[PDB]
Amino acid sequence: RECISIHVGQAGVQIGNACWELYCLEHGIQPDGQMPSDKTIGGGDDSFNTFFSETGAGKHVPRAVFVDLEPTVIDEVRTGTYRQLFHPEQLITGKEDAANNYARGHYTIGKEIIDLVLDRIRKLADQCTGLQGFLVFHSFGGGTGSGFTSLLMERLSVDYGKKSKLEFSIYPAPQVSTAVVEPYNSILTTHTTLEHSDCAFMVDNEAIYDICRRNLDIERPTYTNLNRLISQIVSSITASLRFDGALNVDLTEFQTNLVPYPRIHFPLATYAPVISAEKAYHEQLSVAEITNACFEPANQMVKCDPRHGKYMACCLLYRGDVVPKDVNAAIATIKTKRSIQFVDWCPTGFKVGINYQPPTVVPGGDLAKVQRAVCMLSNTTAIAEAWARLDHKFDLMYAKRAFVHWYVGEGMEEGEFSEAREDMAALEKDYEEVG
Amino acid sequence: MREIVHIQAGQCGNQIGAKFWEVISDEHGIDPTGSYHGDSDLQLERINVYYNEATGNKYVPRAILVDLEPGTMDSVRSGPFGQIFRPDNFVFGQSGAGNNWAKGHYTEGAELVDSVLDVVRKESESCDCLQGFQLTHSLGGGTGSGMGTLLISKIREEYPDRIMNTFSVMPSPKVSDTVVEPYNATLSVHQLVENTDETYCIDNEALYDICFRTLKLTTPTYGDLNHLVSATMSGVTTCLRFPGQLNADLRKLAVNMVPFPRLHFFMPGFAPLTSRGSQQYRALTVPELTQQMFDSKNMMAACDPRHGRYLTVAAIFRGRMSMKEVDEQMLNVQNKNSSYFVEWIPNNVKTAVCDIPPGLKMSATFIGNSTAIQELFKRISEQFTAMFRRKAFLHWYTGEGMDEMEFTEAESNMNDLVSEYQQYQDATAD
Amino acid sequence: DLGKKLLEAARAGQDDEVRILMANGADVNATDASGLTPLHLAATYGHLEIVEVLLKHGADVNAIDIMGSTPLHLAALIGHLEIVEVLLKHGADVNAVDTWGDTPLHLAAIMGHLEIVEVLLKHGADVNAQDKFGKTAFDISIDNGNEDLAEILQK
Ligand SMILES: Nc1nc2c(ncn2[C@@H]2O[C@H](COP(=O)(O)OP(=O)(O)OP(=O)(O)O)[C@@H](O)[C@H]2O)c(=O)[nH]1
Ligand SMILES: Nc1nc2c(ncn2[C@@H]2O[C@H](COP(=O)(O)OP(=O)(O)O)[C@@H](O)[C@H]2O)c(=O)[nH]1
Ligand SMILES: COc1ccc(CCc2nc3cc(OC)c(OC)c(OC)c3s2)cc1O
Ligand SMILES: [Ca+2]
Ligand SMILES: [Mg+2]
Repeated sequence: RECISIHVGQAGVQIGNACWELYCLEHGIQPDGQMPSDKTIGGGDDSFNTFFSETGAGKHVPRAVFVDLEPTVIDEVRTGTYRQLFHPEQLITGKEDAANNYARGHYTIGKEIIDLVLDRIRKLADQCTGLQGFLVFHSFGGGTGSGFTSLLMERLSVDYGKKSKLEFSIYPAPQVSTAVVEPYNSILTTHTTLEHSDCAFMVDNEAIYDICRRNLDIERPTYTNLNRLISQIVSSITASLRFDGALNVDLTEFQTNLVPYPRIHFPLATYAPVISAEKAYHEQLSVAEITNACFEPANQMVKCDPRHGKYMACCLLYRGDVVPKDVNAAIATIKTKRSIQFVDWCPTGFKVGINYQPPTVVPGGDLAKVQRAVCMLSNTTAIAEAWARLDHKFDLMYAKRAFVHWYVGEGMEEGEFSEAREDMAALEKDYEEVG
Repeated sequence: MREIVHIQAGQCGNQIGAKFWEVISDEHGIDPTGSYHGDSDLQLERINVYYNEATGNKYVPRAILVDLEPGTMDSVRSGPFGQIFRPDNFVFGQSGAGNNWAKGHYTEGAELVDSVLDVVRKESESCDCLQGFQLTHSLGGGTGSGMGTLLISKIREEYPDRIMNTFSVMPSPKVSDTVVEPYNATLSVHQLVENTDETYCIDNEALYDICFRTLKLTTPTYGDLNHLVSATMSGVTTCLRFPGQLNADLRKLAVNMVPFPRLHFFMPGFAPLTSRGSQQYRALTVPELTQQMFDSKNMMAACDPRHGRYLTVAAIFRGRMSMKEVDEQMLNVQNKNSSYFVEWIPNNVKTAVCDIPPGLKMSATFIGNSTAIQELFKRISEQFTAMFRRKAFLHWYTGEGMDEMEFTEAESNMNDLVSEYQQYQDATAD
Repeated sequence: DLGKKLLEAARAGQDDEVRILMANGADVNATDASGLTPLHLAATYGHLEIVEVLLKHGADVNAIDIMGSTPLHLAALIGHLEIVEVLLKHGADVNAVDTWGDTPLHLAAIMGHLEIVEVLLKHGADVNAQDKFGKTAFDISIDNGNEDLAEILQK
């Protein structure tokens, strides 16, 4: 069953560029789309075909759309190492961006290109024998990432009602910020996308930044460093879609395993180990060590303290030299030794998936090769701390209606701010109520 | 978002405008004839923002020169890069406005404004992606202030979705003891509050003070003042014209710098402060630039930032230096000076580094949306009110067709502007 | 009505027309509707020679209009240093207060006429005079950050 990735705005495009590079390396697909280990030339039914179509020439093409309202970032994909990988018509650019303004992305500028994007998506969908749904990558803080994405998700829900929509969302951090209004864009897009998205993996730019500085010894991480770490995590999350495996094998199973109720659909990703490539001779960490590391807040994709929360679901996705009985033993020593508290209504259990191929390192990356790695996906109420921090910044500015004139001048009703914010308040309550 | 159409109106406007095109042409490798002699390519990646690529790898300033006084056209042309401007883009009258805003805005200037618009249309229609307009003008005169604001209003109607940015030189009796200038400024400020998205308040009071008190220039000339302007103008536009880690346009700047539509008057500040020729090559440390760019003595508006609060600040460091240092030093200034930033705009300080410097080794350019700028508006309001209470020279204005009520409305709108500033200066998070 | 013509001649700076009207009995102390005299107008518009001539012909150097402005107020507001001095030499009340409580010192200070400020001070301007809002000229200098003025006022 096919998965279409949509990459919206600069963050979504730059992270998408990094992900597809990694996917190609993981699958053995060359930058021109050729895949020598692919024995079926016409097309085929293999697991990597969920992400890649195949042309008659043997070219393996990402099932991916890149959209931005300005062309600078996508022009880099057009001229980069993977220029030949993508459908040229699946890289769509407007001329003028959303100016960090949700309302321009969603109402004014975004409407000029929405139907082209949907028609191009429809072309990819029509190549699909069984479209599972969409992976949507985007920033929360950008005007395109926030406003166009929510417009796009609204439209996708209409045109693809039964299809799952997963999001990888970049949550803004002051350390690497582009605008003062990002808290607004974040609440606005969260409010309007909450109903249309089945599962959303928030990547806290501050968490990735801190990991780059602490584990990778990178003094001032750039987007390239961040996006390389993120793509490793995204790859670990989507591996089950792309490879044989028994956990999370389709988009629906993500919701089944991680989303107990529709709105609290924000799993925390934790990844380990993250080791600098300068430590090429690093001692190899055991299954127990890396599993323990999944309960260290320092390895979390989102800054929050799961010791302050209750878990509702927990999946461990191992990649590499991982003996299942060692996983069981490590889980036994975490179920007893650590303060992991599930909610009373959820099986206090861990789902385990093991892909026995170790993670791929991107040439030029910051990461050392490792023999085993683990991505934990958990739905924990402690992620409500991330919303609270965002909601507080929002409230500080909205109290004075700072910047609001920019949104209202771009087709938006001021009441949309209060509706969005109340929806967030209810989201916070949803997490307190569950615990 | 790429092309900026630049307009310069009146004697001050043309004079600092010419200085701007000199300083940035030089910074982009362009010479007085349009030929690029730059040694680095990123000097041309973003050249299209301020230049039309004509014939012969020629780069022509996307600049419209306007003045009701024919005289300044000649001084513009006599200028270093005076032959660089499209001859078709010089729109000049015959009489001048005689420091009478009403002449600039309602009579002589309204005659010429259509001629200027036609050129604006020409230059705009040849734009791949027009981001908006930049006007250089004084507020104290008649053409720059009266016609300028008429020119702003007309452009606004035809191009409502584009950014209107001004470099507006505030009058000061220290530089021009002409007593109608408060009138002209106040009438102009009323226009700028409604029709511009971003106005850099360049204050002749400040420019004089810097030259006289700091640079120890005992008889500052316009040339000395304009050296501060052009450095400021280069600084504040760095990131429109140089790639950097920021993709800066006039609208993203507005969205992040203007929390309330009327509070769009920025106080620019620059470090290091230098006189013309001055061999002040001693350099400056990041912590020094960072402190100085935040000192009243470095502000181009005669305002003490420590008398108000910074709603938003954008700072452009230029030259070779650790973006990690600037990150640390800028955090440093923010926490040591925490009470001078509003707490209800999180992360309201934005920093860019840009490798290419201006002609020094290191500069910092500050763009503050500070409530302290009410001090400038209060200074002008008080002079306006002194004159207006006695109705001095009102007949110069009413005789051009202006109603006395336009004066009281300007003054009220300026007093309202000062109250708004005080309102957000005193607001707290709780 | 030569008074009305003298007023216009004073405003307009027509020296010869002033001399003539005076010689034909024009009221040197005629008033427009605002209570402005020819001397007020000549002082406002910078006509130094008309000011001197009116003053040799019976002009009340301290005439006030309806708002309490004396000619010295207007000369100090507008910045005509020579008229300020000529008015002071003919008995202008350096501390005259108008309907806003403004003294000529207040107006010269507000307008940045620093030489006039100095002259008024040498002529006995009261630096403690408060306008209707309590401001002395020194307060104005401090409130406006005019250090040049504030130095002058501290002498
Ligand atoms: N991790 C990561 N974050 C990014 C990247 N690019 C931008 N961001 C973040 O995304 C936010 C800004 O949104 P962008 O994606 O740049 O903006 P956009 O979606 O292009 O929208 P507009 O430019 O406003 O039209 C900030 O929080 C940035 O830190 C990237 O490559 N990686
Ligand atoms: N900094 C600066 N101010 C100027 C310059 N020329 C005029 N001004 C100021 O502008 C005001 C007078 O208006 P001006 O621009 O000369 O007249 P215009 O032709 O009507 O625009 C006064 O406040 C002057 O101090 C100049 O070259 N530089
Ligand atoms: C207050 O907080 C922010 C301010 C602005 C933004 C983004 C947009 C920007 N455009 C420019 C353009 C600039 O020159 C024209 C410039 O100085 C030369 C700038 O400062 C470096 C910027 S910053 C995001 C913020 O978080
Ligand atoms: Ca195949
Ligand atoms: Mg963008």
